[PDB]
Amino acid sequence: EHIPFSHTRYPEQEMRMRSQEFYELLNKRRSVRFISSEHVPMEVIENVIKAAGTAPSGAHTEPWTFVVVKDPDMKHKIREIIEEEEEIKEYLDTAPVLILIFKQVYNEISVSIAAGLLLAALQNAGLVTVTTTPLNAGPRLRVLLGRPSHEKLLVLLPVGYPSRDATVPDLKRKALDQIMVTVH
Amino acid sequence: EHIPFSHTRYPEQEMRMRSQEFYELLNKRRSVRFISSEHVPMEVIENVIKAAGTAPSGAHTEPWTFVVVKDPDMKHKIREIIEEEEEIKEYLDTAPVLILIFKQVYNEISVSIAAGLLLAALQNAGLVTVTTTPLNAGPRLRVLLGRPSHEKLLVLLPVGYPSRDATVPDLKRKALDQIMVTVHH
Ligand SMILES: Cc1cc2nc3c(=O)[nH]c(=O)nc-3n(C[C@H](O)[C@H](O)[C@H](O)COP(=O)(O)O)c2cc1C
Ligand SMILES: Cc1cc2nc3c(=O)[nH]c(=O)nc-3n(C[C@H](O)[C@H](O)[C@H](O)COP(=O)(O)O)c2cc1C
Repeated sequence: EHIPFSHTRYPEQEMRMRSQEFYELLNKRRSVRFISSEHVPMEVIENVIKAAGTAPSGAHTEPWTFVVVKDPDMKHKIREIIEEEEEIKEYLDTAPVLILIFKQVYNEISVSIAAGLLLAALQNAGLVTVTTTPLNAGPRLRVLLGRPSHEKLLVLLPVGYPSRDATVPDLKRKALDQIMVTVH
Repeated sequence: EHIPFSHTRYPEQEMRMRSQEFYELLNKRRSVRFISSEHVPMEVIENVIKAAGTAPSGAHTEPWTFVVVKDPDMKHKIREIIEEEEEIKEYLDTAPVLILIFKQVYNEISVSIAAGLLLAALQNAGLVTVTTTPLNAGPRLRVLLGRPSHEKLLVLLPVGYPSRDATVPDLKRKALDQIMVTVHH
């Protein structure tokens, strides 16, 4: 039931270096809302989901379902509902792949952490997306997509290469001194 | 306001390879509840937090605060409250560093995603932890730690090297076919 645990320990210098570079890698990440229609490899899609599946989960429930949508039609019907639920865009059609993460009713925290791992894994693999969380369209998408009662939509990520013409907003990230407080 | 966006595109082969290896790296991760007292570099601690700070955030609120506790005393007082809130362990003392992530009142999803990035970054840097989320001790820790009204505790992660004697439970992860469903037709 409890086995010894096998670690890979790096010399402090390399721990600094590995952590620096990883930071450098992720900081290049930006939500991209202009996504090419260009095929992306299914092996990479699978790999990032495998990555996301390595998340910790409250009580080890591993309560996540990763729904991969590729059918152009399905993607459009998804687009329609989302847009409909206001009620007071294009990437959902142009992206090659939709990944919707449903949680299986702490679960929400696990799943979202899993989404975090998913995001890192795309960045690390040369793909972009724009995280979104249309919880108001959740129900109708549960039904459209055939998901069972016990799944509720959490995150919807359109995945692909950026458009040759893509742009992002000129936004700056908080510096470290603005997000980290040390107790002495 | 809107600048062109600069991408690094890898040839498909390398995208496969990079994504495989990253998967291999993260899959080595396991919550470890036996943590050595051995100093860990502050530069690595800072780096993983910087990484966690790169998360996406609803409306770009970036609403996370990363409280680093190192004082042995402070860590103990934190331990006491947590244990007290049942009311029907040791790693919080033995770990060199506590990282508590508070959210600043979608925020909860952003922050948790950020925690995900934090977890990857520790794994990637040779450190372990055991994710936990003592929301019942949140209030008393807000006060103990001096955090302001608008912060609520979310995640508490004790960080360190595993114990020379550490063990984990023999748990298997769902295979891909168990967490991934493809829509065709
Ligand atoms: C939201 C959340 C809360 C958790 N709370 C605790 C906890 O209170 N105590 C604990 O030992 N582990 C806690 N964990 C860790 C899980 O028990 C651990 O991730 C699970 O056993 C899966 O094991 P693994 O992380 O090695 O894959 C929590 C994990 C998550 C995602
Ligand atoms: C929980 C969550 C929900 C989000 N929802 C949307 C959304 O509905 N539309 C959108 O364009 N971006 C959405 N985003 C992306 C954020 O707007 C984006 O991350 C933020 O502008 C920061 O920019 P960056 O990711 O490039 O750092 C969401 C992000 C998070 C974390």
